[PDB]
Amino acid sequence: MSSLLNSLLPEYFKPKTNLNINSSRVQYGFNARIDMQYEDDSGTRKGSRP
Amino acid sequence: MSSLLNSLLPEYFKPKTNLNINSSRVQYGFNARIDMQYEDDSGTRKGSRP
Amino acid sequence: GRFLYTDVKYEGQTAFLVDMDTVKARDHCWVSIVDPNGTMNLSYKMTNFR
Repeated sequence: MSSLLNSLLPEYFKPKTNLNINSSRVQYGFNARIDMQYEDDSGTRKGSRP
Repeated sequence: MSSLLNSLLPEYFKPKTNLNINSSRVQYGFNARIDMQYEDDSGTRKGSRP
Repeated sequence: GRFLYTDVKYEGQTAFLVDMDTVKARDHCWVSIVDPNGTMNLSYKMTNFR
């Protein structure tokens, strides 16, 4: 059931036709950007994981 | 014709009186900041050339 | 890069003694602090998936 399992993939990702698998192990993920903002009794601190 | 050739220079640049040229070669340019934003079928990526 | 409660590896009830002196610094952004004080607030945003 193609239309069922095709819906599970995320909206941003649309994969191409071919895939040359040449191993018994494949990592899959995404490269996201995190913008953290910290606050406590001592004070405030702002950072960013690129 | 000073007023004609003076108009060709960019609005931000106003040069000073003297210039001690001590060579047969001079580079001239500007240091700009580029804020690129990329989008394709795989996803989005945001960078910045400082 | 996340923490699940099942990493404790003990079903049931317990109390934890956290070692605050031996807090190593593996990956440090500008947000990263070693000494928390009072009520800790962390607000993060995830953007630019690829």
